[PDB]
Amino acid sequence: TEKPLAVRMGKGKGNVE
Amino acid sequence: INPADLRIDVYRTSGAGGQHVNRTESAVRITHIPTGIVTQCQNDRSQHKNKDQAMKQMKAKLY
Amino acid sequence: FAGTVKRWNFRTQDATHGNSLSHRVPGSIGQNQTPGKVFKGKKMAGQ
Amino acid sequence: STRNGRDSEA
Amino acid sequence: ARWRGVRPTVRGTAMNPVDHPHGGGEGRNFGKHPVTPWGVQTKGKKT
RNA sequence: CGCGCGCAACCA
RNA sequence: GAACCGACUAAUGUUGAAAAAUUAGCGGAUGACUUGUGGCUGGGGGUGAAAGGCCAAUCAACUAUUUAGCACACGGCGGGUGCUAACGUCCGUCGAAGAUGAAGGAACUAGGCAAAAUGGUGAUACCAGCUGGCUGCAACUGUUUAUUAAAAACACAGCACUGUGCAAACACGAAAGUGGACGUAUACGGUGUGACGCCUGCCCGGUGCCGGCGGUAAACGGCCUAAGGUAGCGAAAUUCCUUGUCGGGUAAGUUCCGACCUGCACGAAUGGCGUAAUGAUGGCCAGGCUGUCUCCACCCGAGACUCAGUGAAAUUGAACUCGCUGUGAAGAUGCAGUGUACCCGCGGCAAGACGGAAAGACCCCGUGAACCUUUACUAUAGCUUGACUGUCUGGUGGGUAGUUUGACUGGGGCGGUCUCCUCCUAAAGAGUAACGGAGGAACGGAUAAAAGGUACUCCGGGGAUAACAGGCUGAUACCGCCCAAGAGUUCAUAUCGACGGCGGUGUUUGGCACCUCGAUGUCGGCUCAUCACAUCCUGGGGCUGAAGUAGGUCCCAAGGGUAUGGCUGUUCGCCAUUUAAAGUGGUACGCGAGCUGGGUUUAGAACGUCGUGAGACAGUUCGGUCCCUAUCUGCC
Ligand SMILES: [Mg+2]
Ligand SMILES: [Mg+2]
Ligand SMILES: [Mg+2]
Ligand SMILES: [Mg+2]
Ligand SMILES: [Mg+2]
Ligand SMILES: [Mg+2]
Ligand SMILES: [Mg+2]
Ligand SMILES: [Mg+2]
Ligand SMILES: [Mg+2]
Ligand SMILES: [Mg+2]
Ligand SMILES: [Mg+2]
Ligand SMILES: [Mg+2]
Ligand SMILES: [Mg+2]
Ligand SMILES: [Mg+2]
Ligand SMILES: [Mg+2]
Ligand SMILES: [Mg+2]
Ligand SMILES: [Mg+2]
Ligand SMILES: [Mg+2]
Ligand SMILES: [Mg+2]
Ligand SMILES: [Mg+2]
Ligand SMILES: [Mg+2]
Ligand SMILES: [Mg+2]
Ligand SMILES: [Mg+2]
Ligand SMILES: [Mg+2]
Ligand SMILES: [Mg+2]
Ligand SMILES: [Mg+2]
Ligand SMILES: [Mg+2]
Ligand SMILES: [Mg+2]
Ligand SMILES: [Mg+2]
Ligand SMILES: [Mg+2]
Ligand SMILES: [Mg+2]
Ligand SMILES: [Mg+2]
Ligand SMILES: [Mg+2]
Ligand SMILES: [Mg+2]
Repeated sequence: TEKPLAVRMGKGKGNVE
Repeated sequence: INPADLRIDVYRTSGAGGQHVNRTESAVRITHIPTGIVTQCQNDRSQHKNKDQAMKQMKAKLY
Repeated sequence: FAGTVKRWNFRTQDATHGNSLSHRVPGSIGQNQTPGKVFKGKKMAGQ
Repeated sequence: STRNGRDSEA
Repeated sequence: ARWRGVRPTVRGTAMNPVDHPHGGGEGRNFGKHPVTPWGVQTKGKKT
């Protein structure tokens, strides 16, 4: 699981790979 | 497509309407060296999106 | 006592074009905070 | 997007 | 024909919103029904 | 890639 | 073209000679001129050829909490989130690398800014048009933001709609009354448009308005629907993509001109398209001219400098006021380590003293403030309706007023959320957070009753909280290296090298919010640089898929060197022509108490667009004040 690039810290957990 | 075949150049967006955009290297360009063809994108304000967009554009051009 | 343009062959700033009170001056002499000093043996006016 | 903010207590 | 007596006539839309009901806008805006400078409907409205 | 192909995508 | 009136450019001046001037130029100069004296108009008021202009240097007059300003911080261990990143955030618990050690003649520049030149009559001094070509916009002369905006903005003649029958409509007036107008529909008011020429298409469903369900768009508007954009025009003041494509122009042209039409998002009186003349109007090209520049040199005066007289000012915790590297509330004269340095002037320069000048204007915050806004709410003047000018009464009523417009939020906005239930997070009692992971059924209720805009803004605060730079971090980025499937005729490793792996750098885009909101000025250009080496050239090597020539690649090497132009504000890039090469980076993306101000980032204005509107737009377009006499360090 990774957060998308240039995205701030909050607003839920990222997406899986 | 092979990623080494082309290169990616980043630079500053024209018409820099503020202290942030004055500095940031959000504007992008891909040169596909053997074909010689060029594409660029400064539509977005994040560099990452821009790069992707211009890559797509490049691909389209190649096609 | 020679100025930078005579002594060190410094390029004069624009003789016109808005340039104010700054025609034959040495321009900048250093950087910013980092060195925070003028380096020794800087090319300046005198003799 | 976040759609998980809910929780009860006991 | 300013000799005749009549001074210049500033259009409401040219004015600021504080001056005339038509006044105000960035560029040329007029999303108002045409009224006198005292807010009375100008086209059609009888007396 | 947000919200409904459309809209939004901002302030320095 | 003088006086006079103005105020487009310029340099100076910016503790001035001046609380907006100076010299040089510049516009109008028989008029919509200018001026003297006196009078009138008064503050939500005037006045305004309209800029929110001007009205005496003054002018938009744990829990609960509409609650988050009981902010915690780090280290350990158990976690969530993040990248098993962060001096991050939210809970529980006590191999091998880095940055201080004359001739030329626009080649200038954003731009020929400034100069130079032209100059008279039919010219020796002073005096005294630069000219021409293409084009946008506005017809024109005028007016405008006194003091950063003179314009494409306003006005304008003209055109149209509409009201108005005279005790006129309308306006100022609690009223009388006055203006309109001593006028009377060929007149007057309001609204839009804006000379002139050719014109001005369709839609009445919506919101108005008019008539009594109809009508009306030169009403506000729009072009399966109310109708689907007509003529004209079209990458345009509008075209994002885009520096569109082609042509012209040029050695080279992001600009310009002509076409094309793919009109993101032209379009017909919030006029469309032409348009002679006019413009301190915008863009482009040419001739002339020139120190604009190549690249400055000399001279003449005024300061600067020395003496004599007088004699300020901002600033200032105290100073016995060095460099570096580190450290540190995270960029050090003061701390550690270290190097260097006799004491003291003067003339200079301006890199630092997050220098001085303004309790930041940007951002957020405040149950601040103002104005403006509208179909936000509540009123209300006025207008209108009736019942008995008055009282009551319905309607209408941003004309005017008082207000309103939530919080959470890895700054705010936008999106999402707000109450209750179940699970996990939760670390074997209970509890236990996050815009954590999964699911289900403004919820301690500010009022009975409430949207917005502000770049015209304002105040109080905040580095509690953003944009710049620093810091931590290194996902991304860049630079290596490992493995070797293959490509390379054959042959992995001359050159490449997939699928994967491991680093380094701080170097892009980021994350964080630690530094500063009692101001740390922002891109680019210029002037000055300085350091790194991951070296572009020159130097020395190895290997070569190295005959030579010429290369490719790798190692060593930072001593020196490392382009002028066209286009664009640009960095970048493209092109032209060079060059031995036209290095890549750090240095507050070096350098504004050194310069510029073209871009951006106020107030004017316009277009496209969105909004009913005020206004707004990481859309565009024209215009738009850059202060500081140096105490200390530093340096000459
Ligand atoms: Mg400086
Ligand atoms: Mg106006
Ligand atoms: Mg009003
Ligand atoms: Mg205004
Ligand atoms: Mg005044
Ligand atoms: Mg509290
Ligand atoms: Mg707390
Ligand atoms: Mg912390
Ligand atoms: Mg040049
Ligand atoms: Mg240019
Ligand atoms: Mg000139
Ligand atoms: Mg002259
Ligand atoms: Mg044009
Ligand atoms: Mg004036
Ligand atoms: Mg002014
Ligand atoms: Mg002016
Ligand atoms: Mg019409
Ligand atoms: Mg054209
Ligand atoms: Mg119309
Ligand atoms: Mg004129
Ligand atoms: Mg000469
Ligand atoms: Mg703090
Ligand atoms: Mg130091
Ligand atoms: Mg230090
Ligand atoms: Mg200061
Ligand atoms: Mg403050
Ligand atoms: Mg809030
Ligand atoms: Mg438990
Ligand atoms: Mg902070
Ligand atoms: Mg914190
Ligand atoms: Mg700066
Ligand atoms: Mg080396
Ligand atoms: Mg500017
Ligand atoms: Mg404006």
